[PDB]
Amino acid sequence: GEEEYQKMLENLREAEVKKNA
Repeated sequence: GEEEYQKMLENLREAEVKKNA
């Protein structure tokens, strides 16, 4: 669960970067 949440978080907070990408 923790692993699934972390690996998903690295992509969630990154999902915002799409604009700045």
